[PDB]
Amino acid sequence: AIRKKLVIVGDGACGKTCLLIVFSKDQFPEVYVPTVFENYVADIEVDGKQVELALWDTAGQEDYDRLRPLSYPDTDVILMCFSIDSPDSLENIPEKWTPEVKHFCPNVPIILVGNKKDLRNDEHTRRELAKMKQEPVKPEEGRDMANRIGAFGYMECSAKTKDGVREVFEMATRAALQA
Amino acid sequence: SMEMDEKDFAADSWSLAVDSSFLQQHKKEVMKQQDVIYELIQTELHHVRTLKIMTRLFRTGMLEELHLEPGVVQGLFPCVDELSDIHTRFLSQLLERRRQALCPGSTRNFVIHRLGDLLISQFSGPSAEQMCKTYSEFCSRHSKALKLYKELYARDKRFQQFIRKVTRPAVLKRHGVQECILLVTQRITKYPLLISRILQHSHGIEEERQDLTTALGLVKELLSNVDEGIYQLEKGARLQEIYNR
Ligand SMILES: Cc1nsc(N2C[C@@H](C)O[C@@H](C)C2)n1
Repeated sequence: AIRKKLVIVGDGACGKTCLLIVFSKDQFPEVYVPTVFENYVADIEVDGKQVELALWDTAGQEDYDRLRPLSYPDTDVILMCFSIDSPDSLENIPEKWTPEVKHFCPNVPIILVGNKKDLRNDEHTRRELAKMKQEPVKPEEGRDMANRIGAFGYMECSAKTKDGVREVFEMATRAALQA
Repeated sequence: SMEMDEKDFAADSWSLAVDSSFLQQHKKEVMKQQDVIYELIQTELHHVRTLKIMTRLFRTGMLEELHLEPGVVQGLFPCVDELSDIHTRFLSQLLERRRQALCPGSTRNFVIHRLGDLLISQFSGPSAEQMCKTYSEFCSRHSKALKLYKELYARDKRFQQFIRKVTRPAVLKRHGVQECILLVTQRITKYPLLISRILQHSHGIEEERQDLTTALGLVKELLSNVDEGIYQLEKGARLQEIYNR
């Protein structure tokens, strides 16, 4: 098994911590959802190749521009997250997160991930966003942003229901293995 | 970690750690507050354990088995004794607050109602000045430590054998040298997230809400000071590269 490193980046409201927790336990916690994620090394076999995939969160580092980049050395794949219930989190992808990741992780594949996809058809979410003249992010808006920023690909998931979570980390492993 | 504390924090939450007959005596809001305080203490116990792996397993093992050039072990593990002293002392205070709160006849049933004052004390005065000085130094030496490790692992056979030997056990899976360094750098930025969530469930006693609000502000002041005090050191960087920053 070869060792690879994954780092997830995105705004504070993007759901990155929850995504790492649900993947690492293969379960949305039934009793207590942790506030923070330390690290984890997942054993993943993708397309016949065994990898030890180290997982890291940047939650808590969003306001600290000299501490945050210490998370990036030797990263092999980036998950760049936004929440589908927050068009504001998608707006910050090309102007802030993308230039930073391209600077500190040159040539590292980026997978743009739309989190909380279960909220796209949630009535409370649609009512709340309508007050700010907004609506949940459409799949084509996510794909277009991923295309514009030079992402390796675009994927969606729901940490709440686990749908799409395994597929995101298996694809991240395949991207990390590419030359 | 020692077995007594590992067992006390083995459960995924405070609600699963205490006896169910004790849990049922509390309101939902108290259970929510206690679950987050339990996560702050549990993650602090694990952070002190990361520092013990760095000092005892790695640093001391390299001094006792290998023939590294002087200053190499300090370069790999900058400030580790100072970091261990800071966090072992803080963990001791958190565990003593829990122990005093235990019901007589129990080693697991407790409620911590006054965490705010302990956090204000940790994040103010000389202990905050020592945390700021130590993390500004450690985080500025983080890149240099990772590069020194990579160079030694690629070029020194006895160093490679030592690392592969002590990191082979499954309990070290998440704790290689580079992983320990980043776990330590990331610890300080977990505190605001945990404190804000404890504060969300601490409105019942106004003095507690005010104390956690003060502690959250002190923690963010410490983080801002550390972040402004960092500049990565680089082996071989010339003075001209530094003064042209
Ligand atoms: C947090 C931070 N510290 S330095 C830096 N950048 C370097 C600059 C040349 O480009 C930008 C895109 C990213 N970003």
